[PDB]
Amino acid sequence: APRSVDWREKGYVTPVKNQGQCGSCWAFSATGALEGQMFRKTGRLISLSEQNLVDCSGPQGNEGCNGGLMDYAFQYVQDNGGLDSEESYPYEATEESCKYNPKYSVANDTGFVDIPKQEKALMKAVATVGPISVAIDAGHESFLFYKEGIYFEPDCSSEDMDHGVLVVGYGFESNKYWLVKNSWGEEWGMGGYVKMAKDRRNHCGIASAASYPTV
Ligand SMILES: CSCC(NC(=O)Cc1ccc(-c2ccccc2)cc1)C(=O)NC(CCCNC(=N)N)C(=O)N[C@@H](Cc1ccccc1)C(=O)NCCc1ccccc1
Repeated sequence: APRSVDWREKGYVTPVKNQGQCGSCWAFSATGALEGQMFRKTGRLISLSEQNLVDCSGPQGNEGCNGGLMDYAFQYVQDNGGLDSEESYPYEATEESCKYNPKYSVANDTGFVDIPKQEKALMKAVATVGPISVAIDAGHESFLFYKEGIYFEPDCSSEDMDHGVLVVGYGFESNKYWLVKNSWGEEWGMGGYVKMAKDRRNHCGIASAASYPTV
């Protein structure tokens, strides 16, 4: 159980992406976690398609630009046997017709693992699996305008998370934080990342809906 962890240092994370004005955060959180597992498997990091998730994962329960869950995304990837790369199926920040094409699938999983709802549990998955999809309460103006530092919202709900994101590690400043990759672009926060209060009673419920695909 290491002191600090940062999967960006090992080539597991793709650059920061932008969901644009579309409620497809679940999809970016999903591709993020998937991108990291495939890497741990094949050794190759390849950006995955969120538009692929937004357009065809309705059967599993997702609502495209109107909402979804990372697990419905892993499930879709499981029932569909594959997922098209980002290049092949570019992102358009809007719901289009399903255009999946097996010829371009570059990833796949065989389920997912819902992590026990405890921060200590999240810490081990992060330390021993890689980037983890999680959901936090980001419905506060302070989060939207987070610039840098360790984010702490004494108004954050640990039960009503509304934003899916990617935990890429954790550490502490010379005070413990979770390293989180957001999908609002690199202009947001610290190059698109945020350091969130760690071991502070599941702040914003970050450890309450953690999960990752099994490839
Ligand atoms: C504060 S940002 C929240 C959010 N995002 C958005 O609503 C949209 C949004 C998109 C881009 C920017 C943006 C800002 C600056 C620069 C560039 C872009 C801002 C907001 C969202 O709620 N997304 C949804 C759909 C809307 C739900 N209800 C509501 N707003 N009142 C979403 O699906 N969130 C997931 C998160 C989550 C994932 C996994 C576990 C727990 C929670 C969710 O709530 N999922 C559960 C609900 C659902 C399930 C199936 C179909 C539809 C909805």
